[PDB]
Amino acid sequence: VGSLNCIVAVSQNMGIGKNGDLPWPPLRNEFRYFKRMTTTSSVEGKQNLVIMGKKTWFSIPEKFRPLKGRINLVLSRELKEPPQGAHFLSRSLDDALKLTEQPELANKVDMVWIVGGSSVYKEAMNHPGHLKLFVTRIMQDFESDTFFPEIDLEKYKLLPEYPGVLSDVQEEKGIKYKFEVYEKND
Ligand SMILES: COc1cc(Cc2cnc(N)nc2N)cc(OC)c1OC
Ligand SMILES: COc1cc(Cc2cnc(N)nc2N)cc(OC)c1OC
Repeated sequence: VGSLNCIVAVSQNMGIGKNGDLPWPPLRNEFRYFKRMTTTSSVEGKQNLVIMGKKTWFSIPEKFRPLKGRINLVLSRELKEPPQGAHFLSRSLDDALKLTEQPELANKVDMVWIVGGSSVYKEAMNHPGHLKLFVTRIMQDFESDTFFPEIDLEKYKLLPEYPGVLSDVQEEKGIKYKFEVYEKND
């Protein structure tokens, strides 16, 4: 199995959702970046795995569920089988990463992308090991009810650039944003 990553878009007041919807108007090119990063696999004959909580799965419009060309795993203790359209279910992030060693996935999965929600990001960000965070900074405040956890800059280093990631300021629908990549190894 390859690298462990989180990917998120976040407003200036740390918002990542409002009642299960985007806090901001849809940004087409920002979503195209999410699809490219999460879908593109370095290794022949493997796909990347996306891991998400239950409320993040059901936030996705039905037409975009499952994320095509990626293996889709949902975290839940209440569900007893994967939701309609999903491929795998685990009770926790720790269990999911353990599954990734088992015979039905060990040779199938390249990179692992954690796509939400807040408590799933917090557990991944606070566990030891090598982890990257791909953070889109949406450069204004938007009303939110769910937030990204604190990034401890002691341990996460902001990289000076990264291949396939634009380093300058972007703008769609009058909203400025920029892409960043953070790396820890502890
Ligand atoms: C959980 O699935 C998706 C989540 C998002 C939100 C999102 C949007 N942008 C970035 N950089 N990260 C994110 N996590 C965007 C997506 O597609 C554009 C998803 O596929 C359906
Ligand atoms: C999956 O890509 C997403 C797109 C949108 C806005 C949106 C965009 N297009 C359509 N057809 N329906 C929508 N609700 C909203 C989303 O979440 C609320 C998405 O998932 C993160």
